[PDB]
Amino acid sequence: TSPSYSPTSPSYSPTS
Amino acid sequence: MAFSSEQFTTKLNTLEDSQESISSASKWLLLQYRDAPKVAEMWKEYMLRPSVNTRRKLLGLYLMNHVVQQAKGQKIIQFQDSFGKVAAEVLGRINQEFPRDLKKKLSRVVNILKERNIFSKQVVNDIERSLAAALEHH
Repeated sequence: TSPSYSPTSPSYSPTS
Repeated sequence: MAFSSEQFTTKLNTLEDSQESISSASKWLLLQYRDAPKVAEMWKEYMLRPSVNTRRKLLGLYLMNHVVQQAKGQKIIQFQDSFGKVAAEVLGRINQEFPRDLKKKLSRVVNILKERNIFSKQVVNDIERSLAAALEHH
């Protein structure tokens, strides 16, 4: 699927 | 087994230009944390092949982005390093086959990674000067 996307929005410190 | 030839490639032949399959495939790689340097060498070779077009490189470009981000987050330093080690040359070559529009998109992803400090600022300068050399002008 191809939903909306902006590379500054996704995880970076989501969990240890 | 969890590993087989071109498993990475056949993955990118199934990914789309968005976080749906991209993040899903990233989490697979983030579970291959043991094998991070192995999958990293397959990643560079995959996109280094011209047997695949700029579209294929663009998928793997987004895939790398979310993989290195998650690795930076938790503790999978092996992945952000294993991709960071090749990123300078690799991304530097993407700029040599991408149209100016995809080069701008790639540049943004690279900037967003730099701002998130995903790679070491040293490795960042490797990627920067490489993409700078790949501006095709000086």
